[PDB]
Amino acid sequence: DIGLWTFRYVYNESDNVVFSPYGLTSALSVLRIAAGGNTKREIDVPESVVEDSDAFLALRELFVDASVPLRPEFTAEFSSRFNTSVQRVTFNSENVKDVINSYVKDKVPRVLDASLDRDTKMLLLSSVRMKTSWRHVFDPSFTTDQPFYSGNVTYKVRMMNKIDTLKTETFTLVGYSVTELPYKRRQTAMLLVVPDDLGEIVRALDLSLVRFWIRNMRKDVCQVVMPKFSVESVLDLRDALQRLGVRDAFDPSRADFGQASPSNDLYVTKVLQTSKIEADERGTTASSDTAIT
Amino acid sequence: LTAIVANKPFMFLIYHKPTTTVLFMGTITKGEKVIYDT
Repeated sequence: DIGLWTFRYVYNESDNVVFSPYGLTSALSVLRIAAGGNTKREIDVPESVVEDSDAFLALRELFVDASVPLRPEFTAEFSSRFNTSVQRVTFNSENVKDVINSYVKDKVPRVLDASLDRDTKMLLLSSVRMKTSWRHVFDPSFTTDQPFYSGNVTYKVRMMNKIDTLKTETFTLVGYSVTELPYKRRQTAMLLVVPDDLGEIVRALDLSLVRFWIRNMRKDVCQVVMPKFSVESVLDLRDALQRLGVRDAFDPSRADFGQASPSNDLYVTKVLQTSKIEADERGTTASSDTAIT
Repeated sequence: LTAIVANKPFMFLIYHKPTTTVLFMGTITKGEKVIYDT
């Protein structure tokens, strides 16, 4: 829902964008254990997110500055629900980054200096990782340079090519197909959507449409010709989340995080996500870290 | 035979089948090396 509806505000006509709706949703779900009143209500998110440890590794940590008083029932509630304890940290010192990166591995995304100010009093961090082969891999020796038509500009991409039997179907509103490429686990899979107008697909995407796709795709023998790709995206989601109704969390006057803190001085300034996806003949490697303030 | 050719801007969704949860998404509108022709 909010996670999936956020993509329409980061989608780019002129660029390659990758995003993790799950990573956003998981972060907001933690943020919700700290909120109360209207602020919590606007964080409209499942209270429990799915987790499956073979299909993808997911991680959730909260770094609160050691000055900040936390209600003991919040850290108890936090620890009991996410099998992890709030990490008290000093957000002004110089090795705070070192402490936090040195903490995430074991159990390192240092592309988070974008998100640490010196007045930062909390860091809510959601990490998503997936590395999995295709069920039926492509053969690299048949991958060839082929053209890619973006409006009137044309590119030379490394295009993969295989024959495989997969679920597929055509659809309208504005003509496109959807094809399911299963990974070797077979609980995760890639839906590939090839349209005559991408921006129209973006403005329509939602979970109903996705389940519709899954019901109406039919097995068939296919030729799949698709590029290898590697994309990294650093996204600022504050504007999108506000447009999706999450407003109180950002407003210092109105932000109720009183379930976490008797301070009444904890609010969200930034929501940042850096994601990277890599697809090639052998499978897919995907990564996403969402940082709230 | 049925031919799927992603040689124009497209969308991908990486989702968890048991729970129908979208893990990753992206749109791909461009390559790196620009090409010209006659």
